[PDB]
Amino acid sequence: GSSGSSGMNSGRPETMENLPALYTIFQGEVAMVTDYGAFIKIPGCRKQGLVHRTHMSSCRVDKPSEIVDVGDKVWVKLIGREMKNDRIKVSLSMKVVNQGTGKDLDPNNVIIESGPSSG
Repeated sequence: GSSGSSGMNSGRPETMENLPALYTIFQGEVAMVTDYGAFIKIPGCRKQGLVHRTHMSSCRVDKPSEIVDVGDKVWVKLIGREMKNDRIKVSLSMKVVNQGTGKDLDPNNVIIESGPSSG
């Protein structure tokens, strides 16, 4: 059989570190829709993340306010989480996460990084 530990710490309280880990995949619902992205609510958290229009959809995005709507549940993956004593910023992506199963589509996490490219 496979030798290895499964779990030692069961159940977790509500601490400042409620948000998911980096590059973590989860299912959330849209709470706000903007022409520059949409806000998603994470299950078992305190803060919400924003999904830029560029990430809202891989292909060209002209009207992100038509792609999603408050009440719709979709799969998102954390691309960048920053917590400051002055403010907390959370960035989520969808163009790198499926909508039928929620499986990771970009296990590389290179696109999320502002890199050089053609056209």
